[PDB]
Order: sequence, then C-alpha cells, then structure tokens
Amino acid sequence: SMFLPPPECPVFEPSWEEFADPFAFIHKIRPIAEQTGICKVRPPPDWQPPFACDVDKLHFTPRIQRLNELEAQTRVKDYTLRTFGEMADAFKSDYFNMPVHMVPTELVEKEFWRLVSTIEEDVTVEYGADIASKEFGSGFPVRDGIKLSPEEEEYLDSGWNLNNMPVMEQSVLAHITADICGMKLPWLYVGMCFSSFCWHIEDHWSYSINYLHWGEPKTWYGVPGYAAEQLENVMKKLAPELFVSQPDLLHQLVTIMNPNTLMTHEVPVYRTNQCAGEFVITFPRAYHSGFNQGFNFAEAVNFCTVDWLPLGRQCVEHYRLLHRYCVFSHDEMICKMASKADVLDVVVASTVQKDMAIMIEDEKALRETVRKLGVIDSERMDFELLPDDERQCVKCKTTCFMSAISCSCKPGLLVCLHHVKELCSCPPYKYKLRYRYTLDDLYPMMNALKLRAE
Ligand SMILES: O=C(Nc1cccnc1)c1ccc(Cl)cc1Cl
Ligand SMILES: [Mn+2]
Ligand SMILES: [Zn+2]
Ligand SMILES: [Zn+2]
Repeated sequence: SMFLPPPECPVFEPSWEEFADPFAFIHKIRPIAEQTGICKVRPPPDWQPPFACDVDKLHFTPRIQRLNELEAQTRVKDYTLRTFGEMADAFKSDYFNMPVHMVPTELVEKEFWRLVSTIEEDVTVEYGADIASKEFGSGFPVRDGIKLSPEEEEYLDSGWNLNNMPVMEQSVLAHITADICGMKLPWLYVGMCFSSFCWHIEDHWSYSINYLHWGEPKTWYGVPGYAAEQLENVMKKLAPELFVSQPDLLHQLVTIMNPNTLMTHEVPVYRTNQCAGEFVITFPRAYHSGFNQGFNFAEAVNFCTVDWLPLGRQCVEHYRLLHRYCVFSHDEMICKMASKADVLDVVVASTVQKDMAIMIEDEKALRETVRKLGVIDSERMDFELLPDDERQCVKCKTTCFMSAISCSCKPGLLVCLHHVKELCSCPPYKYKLRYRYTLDDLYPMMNALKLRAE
C-alpha cells in the first residue's frame, strides 16, 4: 500500500583470500549477481582505507534538482564540503523535525516516493558530481611528490582502490589510447537527503563499481540485464518524450520512476541500502537508480572485463540502430590490443582473438557488399588520427575505424559501410573506400593473439 519495497539484492562477504583479486571475485559471483543486475560487497573487517580531508579547502559547484516522477532530466551538465554539509543536515533535520540518525531508512524511502509522485510538492535539492581534479580529488590514496603514512601506502595499489581499477591487466578498457576522461577516471558524488540518480545503464554497457566513503546510506534499485528491453518498453509508454532523438551524448534524457510501477508490469526489480565502507557493483546493461538518505560522499568508476567483450560489440550495433553516439571505437580498441599481443595477459589474448575473428568476418562481408554497389576506388586511411567528431557516420553516427565511404563532392563527410546510399547523390564510381587495414594485414594480427594464448 503506497510503497512495497522490492526484494533485497545479493550481499557478499568475501574472505581476505577471495577479496585479494577483484576480477577473479567478480567472475565468481557473476552467475548469481547478473540475475539481479546489482549486488553489494562487504569487504573483510580490517580493510579500512584511510579517508582524510579538510572540509574547508575542498570546493565544488552544486547542481540543482527538482524531484518529480516521469519528468525529464539531463544526464550530465559554490560550496565547501563543510558549508554543503551544514546545508544538507539542516535540510533533513527541518524536513522531519528530528535529529538525522533518528530518521529510519524505511521512512525516508516511503517519503521519497510520496513526494516525487505529488505535483503540489515542489521540493528541490542540491548535490555534487564531477570527475577528480585539483580543487577536488579522489577519496582514495594516490601518489604525489605530499608524503604518505604507512597505512596510505598499504592501500595505494589495492585492486579495490578505484583509481587503479581501469589500468589493471584483467581489464580491457585501460589499453585504450584515445582516452576518455568521462569513462576511465573515477567520479566523485556528494549527496544530501533525497538527491537522486535517474534510471540509466552505463556507456557501452560496461560494469560499474561504487564505493561509499562515509556518511548516511545510499538506496539502490536495480534490474538484471536480460530485462533491459522490458523496462524500456514500459518507459516508452508512460513517458515517450525521453525517447525523441538527441543531438549529443551530452543531451541524454533520463527520469525518476517508481519501481512498483515496473514490478506491476512484470519487470524484476531489486533493492539495497549501501552503507559507508560498502561497494555496490552494477553488471552490463543492468538498469539502476536511487537516492541518498542524507549527507554522504561516494566515488565510482566504469570498467570492462573479458566477459564483457561480446556485449560491447552487440552494444555498438544497438547504438547504430538507434543512431546513438559512441564514446569510443570498439574495433579500434580490439586492434590496439592485437597490436600489443606479446605483452597481454593470456586469457585476455584468447578472448580478444575470438572477438577479432567475428570482426574480421563481418568486415569481409561488408566490403564485398559495397564492391557490388559499384565502389571501386580505395585508399588506406588512419582513422585513429581524426578527432571523433570528424569520423562519425553522417547517418547512424557510429564512430568509424575499420572502414568508411567518402566522396570528393562532400569534403570531410563519411558514412559507415551500412549506409553507403546516404552520403550523396553522385554515382558510386565517384566514391572511395577508406580502410584502416587490408584483410592481409588483419589475419597476422589475429595470429599473434593465438600464439600468445597458445
Ligand atoms: O549520481 C549520478 N550518477 C550515478 C550515481 C550512482 C550510480 N549510477 C549513476 C550523477 C551523475 C552525473 C550527474 Cl551530472 C548527476 C548525477 Cl546525480
Ligand atoms: Mn550508473
Ligand atoms: Zn558526391
Ligand atoms: Zn552508418
């Protein structure tokens, strides 16, 4: 009645030995946690990274949020940590006429869903979201020519130090060289009561991992990957405005929506309260949303394992159908790993090899097709040197790398090989096939992976 909390997501407590390697652990829990989309991880009791900061010297620019269900918000767009904390505590305290730890979590949750559904309530809140920088940096220890205490050095190279997470060797998004500040650097989040994150999935259907450093809990709702399209169909009917096409990746539209509405339409939803010192992990294509119980501080990062490689290819294909912008070229990343095959982890090498074989075979067929459309001329082209905005398919907006079609008529414009008929009105013999690699260059790159994998 009014609000029925979804069932709880899985909670794990690895031993020190299980904990030691994050990637092995995540691969272990995967068959369970991927059925629920999110899961929670409780570190061994003595794993306690030192959080230390001065609340007066950390400044950030606040974002403002209106709290209305089904209302469109844009995905991305002055306080000290002390002044924000004072505003946030006074707010919660005045809203309930109680001291902040006496407000039960069950009640804030019930109340959140009441106020977002009521339109005569126009509550607005503020929050912080930014990637680490000089005015505001990681909550985890990092190196800087500042002297560190022995406990800080202990955690400098932890797998679960979220700064290290991308650039480890069982990851695949670290090898990328056309790097993407938005996607491999950690984000910092300063919460207050009711500040919230709308329903969404990660760029390129990656994993994410979130650590609550300190403060009051963060409440999560999560949907398994297999149900992504059920949820999207429910969202199209109750709010189709969120689905009209958008001109940038900085223009994505997202919304707040009651999980009971989704459960009514047969979408499986799970929940959890994440407390200080706990991790939440989201799996590929797993929708999630939530809100903060009070003043808190969190840090999160995207990441990609070898498990994800096939999904990452299917995702880029799905972006093409939707005419959605890519953050990076998936094929470019594969070929970069192939070119460094000798220094690759061997399980990585083996899984990259399988994806490369699919890539090569799809590319063969696409080139045959455009040759039969009458495109004859061709020239090698180093796509990775072009700024991303200079190599998107005019039609579907995919980031080109393996190949593209150009014409002297439209200088600078490209189409991917799926959209040869969308470039211009000249006859095909006026077109050129631009390609990064011949098929003969590609088969030896794949062979290097086979050898490294043995
Ligand atoms: O908080 C956010 N995103 C988030 C948080 C936790 C899990 N997934 C996603 C967020 C990110 C960017 C901006 Cl401009 C605003 C918010 Cl409010
Ligand atoms: Mn997220
Ligand atoms: Zn032309
Ligand atoms: Zn295209």
